[PDB]
Amino acid sequence: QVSDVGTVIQVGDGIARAHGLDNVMSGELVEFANGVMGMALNLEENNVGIVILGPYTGIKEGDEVRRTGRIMEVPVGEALIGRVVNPLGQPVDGLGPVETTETRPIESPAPGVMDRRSVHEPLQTGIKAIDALVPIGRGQRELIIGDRQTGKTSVAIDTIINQKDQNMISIYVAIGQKESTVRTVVETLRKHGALDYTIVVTASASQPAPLLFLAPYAGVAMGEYFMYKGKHVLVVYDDLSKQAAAYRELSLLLRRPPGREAYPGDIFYLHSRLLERAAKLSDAKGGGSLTALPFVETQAGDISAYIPTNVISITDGQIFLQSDLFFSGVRPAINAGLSVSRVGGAAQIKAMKKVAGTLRLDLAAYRELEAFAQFGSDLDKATQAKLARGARTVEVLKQDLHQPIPVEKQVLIIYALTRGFLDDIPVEDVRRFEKEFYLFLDQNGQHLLEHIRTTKDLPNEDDLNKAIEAFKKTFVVS
Amino acid sequence: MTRGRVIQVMGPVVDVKFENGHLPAIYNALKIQHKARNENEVDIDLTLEVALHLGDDTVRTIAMASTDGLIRGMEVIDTGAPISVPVGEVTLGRVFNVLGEPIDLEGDIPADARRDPIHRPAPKFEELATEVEILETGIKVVDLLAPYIKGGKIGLFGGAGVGKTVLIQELIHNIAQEHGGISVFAGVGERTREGNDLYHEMKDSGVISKTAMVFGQMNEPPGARMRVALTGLTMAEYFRDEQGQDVLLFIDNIFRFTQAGSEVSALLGRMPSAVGYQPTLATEMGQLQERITSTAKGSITSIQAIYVPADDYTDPAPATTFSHLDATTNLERKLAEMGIYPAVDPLASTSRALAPEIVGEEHYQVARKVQQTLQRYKELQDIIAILGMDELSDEDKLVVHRARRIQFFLSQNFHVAEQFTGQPGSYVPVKETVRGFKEILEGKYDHLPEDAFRLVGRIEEVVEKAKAMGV
Amino acid sequence: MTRGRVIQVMGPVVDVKFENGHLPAIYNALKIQHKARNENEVDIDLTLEVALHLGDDTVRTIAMASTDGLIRGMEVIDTGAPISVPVGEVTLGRVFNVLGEPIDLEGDIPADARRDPIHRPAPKFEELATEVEILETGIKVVDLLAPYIKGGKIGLFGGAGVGKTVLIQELIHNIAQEHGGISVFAGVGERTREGNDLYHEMKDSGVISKTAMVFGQMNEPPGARMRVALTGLTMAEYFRDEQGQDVLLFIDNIFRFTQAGSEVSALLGRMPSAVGYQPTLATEMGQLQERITSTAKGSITSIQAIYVPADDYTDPAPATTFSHLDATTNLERKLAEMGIYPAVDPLASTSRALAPEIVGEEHYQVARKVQQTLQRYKELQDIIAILGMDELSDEDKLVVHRARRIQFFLSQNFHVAEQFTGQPGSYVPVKETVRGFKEILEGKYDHLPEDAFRLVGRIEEVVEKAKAMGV
Ligand SMILES: Nc1ncnc2c1ncn2[C@@H]1O[C@H](COP(=O)(O)OP(=O)(O)OP(=O)(O)O)[C@@H](O)[C@H]1O
Ligand SMILES: Nc1ncnc2c1ncn2[C@@H]1O[C@H](COP(=O)(O)OP(=O)(O)OP(=O)(O)O)[C@@H](O)[C@H]1O
Ligand SMILES: Nc1ncnc2c1ncn2[C@@H]1O[C@H](COP(=O)(O)OP(=O)(O)OP(=O)(O)O)[C@@H](O)[C@H]1O
Ligand SMILES: [Mg+2]
Ligand SMILES: [Mg+2]
Ligand SMILES: [Mg+2]
Repeated sequence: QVSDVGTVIQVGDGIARAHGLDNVMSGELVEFANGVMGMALNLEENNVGIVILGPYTGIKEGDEVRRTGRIMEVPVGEALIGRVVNPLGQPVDGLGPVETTETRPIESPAPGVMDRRSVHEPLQTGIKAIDALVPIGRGQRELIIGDRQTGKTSVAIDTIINQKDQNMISIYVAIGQKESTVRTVVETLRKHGALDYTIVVTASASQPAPLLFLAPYAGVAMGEYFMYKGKHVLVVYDDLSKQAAAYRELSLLLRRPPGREAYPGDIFYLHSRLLERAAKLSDAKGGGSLTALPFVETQAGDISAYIPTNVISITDGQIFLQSDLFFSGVRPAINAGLSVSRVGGAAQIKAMKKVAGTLRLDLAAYRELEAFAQFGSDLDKATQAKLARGARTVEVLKQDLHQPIPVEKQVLIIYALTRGFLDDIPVEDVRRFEKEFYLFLDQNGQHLLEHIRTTKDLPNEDDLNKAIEAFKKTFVVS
Repeated sequence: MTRGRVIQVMGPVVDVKFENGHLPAIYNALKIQHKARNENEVDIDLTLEVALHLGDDTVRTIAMASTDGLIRGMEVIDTGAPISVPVGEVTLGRVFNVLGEPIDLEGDIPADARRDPIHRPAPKFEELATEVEILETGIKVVDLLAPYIKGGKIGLFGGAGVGKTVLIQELIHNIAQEHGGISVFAGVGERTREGNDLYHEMKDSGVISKTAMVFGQMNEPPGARMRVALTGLTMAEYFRDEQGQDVLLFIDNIFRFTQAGSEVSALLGRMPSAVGYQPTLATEMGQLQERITSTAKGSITSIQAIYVPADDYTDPAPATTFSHLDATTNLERKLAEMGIYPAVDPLASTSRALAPEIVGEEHYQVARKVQQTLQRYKELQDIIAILGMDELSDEDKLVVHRARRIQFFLSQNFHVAEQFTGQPGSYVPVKETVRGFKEILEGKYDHLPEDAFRLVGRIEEVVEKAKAMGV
Repeated sequence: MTRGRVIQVMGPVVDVKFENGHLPAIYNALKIQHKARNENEVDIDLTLEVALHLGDDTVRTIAMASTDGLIRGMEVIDTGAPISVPVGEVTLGRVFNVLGEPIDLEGDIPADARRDPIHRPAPKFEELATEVEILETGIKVVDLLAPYIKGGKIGLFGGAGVGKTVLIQELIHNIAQEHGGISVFAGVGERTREGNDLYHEMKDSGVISKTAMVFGQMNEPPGARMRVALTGLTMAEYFRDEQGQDVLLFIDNIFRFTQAGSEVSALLGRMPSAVGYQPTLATEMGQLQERITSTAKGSITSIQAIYVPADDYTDPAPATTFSHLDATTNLERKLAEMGIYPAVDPLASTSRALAPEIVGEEHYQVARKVQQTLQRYKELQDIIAILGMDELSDEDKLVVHRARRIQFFLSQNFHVAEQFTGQPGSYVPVKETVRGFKEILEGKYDHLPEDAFRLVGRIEEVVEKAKAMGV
């Protein structure tokens, strides 16, 4: 057994310099004398810059670096379902080794222009506000952006849980979190049964910066394996800002000149390369899809920041969560004026498209009109009706944690709201009205639910109006 | 015959050493065509472009694709010329990458086809044309306040999510179907989803037989993003010069050219500029933009979408871009948050064509009156938000009353906006929109509710939509 | 042989050259012991910690004390192991420095005692425990709006002179004297006067018999300020692991550790980060915070006071430490200047234990209602700032009326604060807090003056002092 070998010059902070390795390859895996792996990033004239993918305490100057002959690769396969793994593919749950016989490059080209198909099928998150105002389709990438403690992780957990019956593999990537928080998330998923089809990749805060930098790429590489076999995959990047910070740390350690806020020049290219690999494949490519939900954390609600601006410029849409909305009682705290989906309409069931085609612009106009007319006297009856309708819609859109709602019931409640049947109901009672309306449909409106679930269009309005009137007669206003 | 070898690889920047007296010229293209000798290597087919001469027979280059797999000492071939792409009727109906290689799976271009170099000097002072003519677009705000010029340069400014892409698509739908000439689209640094959607829409509409498309997108390395615009530009220049055709040039996002140029300046070894941009920002932007002009042999009218980072119009890239345009459309997300689309700023938008002798005295006066009314309205909001409308005078109350209706009537429903609005689009002529705004200024429809003007088209549709509310 | 020589001395950073093939590993401890050979030298007894391998058989280290008097060529000894400090029953009731040497004048520790290395990896994923249990503190705002978690990590943010130390002392008085387990106090870069006061307080109260203290205060060099926290942490880890006991861990200021790291970073040869911090700010803090956790063997609950520089909550050091905490309380200078003395921000403070299944349905509802009223008052404060309360509607006036009384009732008189204001402190059960806040929300005490709600404990004292004043 023979291999090209080098010698170590410098060691420190997870960065190593090596002399030799003349035939080393750009991006090739290398291993040290103690078994710790590395990745070659800088190929200078006389030395190689290696980033250490593990504990660098046992590496000393003069040690030997050995080539592997392989581009950065991660294991893939069905054996990863239900497991929590390192970004390199090693399990960390203590349930034994994973039996994967296949691997994929961590850097691969995105599907081309002719390889894609327009997003045309919905992804049901189980949240009324998202499903109505900011639709998400399979193959779409939607950004979730907001301050800390606003529900960003809760939205992703609910979305992953809602895929229990729908045929979709879920991948949850956690970057820079506490292992206790990751374990809590895994326990919630196991409790709700989502762990039977979910892969979770963890890179905690104690891990070196390269693991945090490589975790999203490992996740998308694992997802692509199922995507190119015709399956549908959902990938969640729980924090892209921490990955960006880790990449900045690596770049500064490798003596690369800094730019704005000490970030490197290709901080935008990093995220663009990561996010362009999610797509809806054409029928000639298999028809599979991969949808991504990247996360961005703002500081005091500042959106003009570098990383938030860069990520917003890439994704197909963003969902805004605001602390003032969160504390005002409306949860989820989705800002209808700022949130938008570029694939809206095409990513909705026909009934939902009928009932909520205008609701987002309606809420934006209502928010504009509430600020105006606050100082005045709400004199005009038209303004006095618009405000009333807006209040009902806002109170209807509220939802509780871990309480998914089927799309057939969502379209029914949106129809009842938007057709004017809630105009004679006070604002304080519409939540209980909806709660009782769901039971009324479960007891007496099974045929409407079956019709919506089978044919994606609404039933005849006469029967629906009759059922709504019957429920209204039964209902009593408190 | 001469060859070089790779001596250093730093991300997208590669250094090549040549023999003495055989250095390649700047902007020349280089080829690496390594075949894997054994199982420890991978096959490589990569193109490089010469950028600097470092001395000691060493050349610094920028790669056009991913540099993964490169090994120090790989043999490099010099082609002796810059990047060359096919030109002519061959490009019509085809989709190309930055290198001029088709990506539509329709077949390869014959090797004997004519190919033109990517880089060339700009047209001279004598050969330029300056005659101004109105281009009708069918959009009310554009036709009223900032008319577009045939053969001129039009730029659309805006932040993220304000409607630049939708406006580009609507302009394509309104113009390219009836233009009669050739059109070229340059997908510089944007979404592959958007590119595929546009390609399929043009294929279904039949315009595809009259247009050529070149795409370099977000996933591409900086070199492709900073040379795809020049590829599309030379494809359009062939038609402008050799055949004298009228050419529509659409650029998906011209800010990505600047961003890609800035991503590699530090690796090229240049000291940073004010906001982290490259020192050669204005020089590169001018060298690119000055080639897009109308001459005596032919005319090119170009519509470009320009990204504004963080909604800051004082950013150096838009600030330098502003001076290169004849007509300017500004999109502000304040109008987008309020549900008004296309959300064109009625004041910041300017055009060289808004003159009494160019557009007409009545049109000029009605546009100026609309601008004056909106400017007066903008000042009243600050005191209204505190002291209420009740404290305003009778004149200012009427000013607000008419200004809100004017601002709401500035909205429109686009054909491509069906996915977002349900209702279909409309096409409003300039005479009709001028007449409608004149009526609203005169105050004929003060009794109508303000909501009746939202995304309506003409005032006839306003008064008909009012009937639905019982007014 | 394993003996080095001093090459460079740059403040707290010293470079040592060793023989080929005998370099010490990273985090190893080096010793310098020198006797003055003549009148132009001084005696030296200094310890160093290996940080980087610079190449050419040279090692860059960080000193744990002052480097004045070092001469190039001094002999350096390598101990072959990282810093080791004594652990076990021997450390109870003693005070130590960064090196684990007692400083309480009660004698040394026998050389045969067990001692553990300072640096170790964090516990694995499969060893952690994720149970959530409420820890009652007796403070109204903490118990209501952000309950503390038994076995979790709690952080107290605040600027200079806002109340972090007073809150630490109040929590110690309320919890530590009854906890039953082992308590560890690890000051980091704080006042030596405060350390002496706390030592005497514990000695007089008798809780000193079951606590260990480690001190690296503001007078000390950056290496000691960096490693004192790790010394205290390993002392706590011994009790957590080898005996499975519940451990209280108090860190006086964890921001000083990152501040000392940033001070050291520049001399080590690293390029500065965004705000001049070290580029390794996140990893260094993470590999410290991940060791402070509860496992299956035992639980560690830690209360850490975090300094906010220049009252900028967006500063990188405060910004990166939120993700490591289960419950946080944010202190605000505006609230302390109005006399609200616990100064806890009622909207910024968050906790994972505020869930209906953990604290109870009525607790959750009362907390949510209080937060909603406070948010509405915060929104209205802009209008009251300019034009007062006269133009508010009848609803907004009632919101302000309730919110002011709620905000004043969130104040409490502390036992520790008895030295500043002569009044005695109070301890309020969470059930009484919930009942009082529900009564205030219901409007039972709208007629009482708002100044009767300040610095009281149970809701009965509000009525008592309102009766004492005019009513
Ligand atoms: N719809 C909801 N109704 C009630 N509580 C909710 C809802 N959504 C989220 N929460 C609560 O809000 C808190 C914050 O949620 P979460 O931790 O998911 O937010 P985050 O933005 O991911 O936070 P972090 O910044 O800590 O990562 C949690 O206590 C969660 O239970
Ligand atoms: N005229 C319009 N009618 C209806 N909806 C519109 C209109 N213009 C924009 N929108 C909405 O706003 C979104 C803006 O997306 P768009 O792709 O146009 O943004 P952009 O400003 O070009 O940004 P970027 O290219 O930087 O992502 C659309 O997806 C749509 O939801
Ligand atoms: N509960 C309280 N009651 C009365 N006064 C208080 C209270 N808490 C704090 N103070 C006042 O605030 C002052 C500063 O408090 P403290 O020493 O706890 O602040 P700190 O946040 O630790 O500040 P530093 O950065 O100086 O250490 C005290 O001397 C006292 O005057
Ligand atoms: Mg979270
Ligand atoms: Mg766009
Ligand atoms: Mg203090």
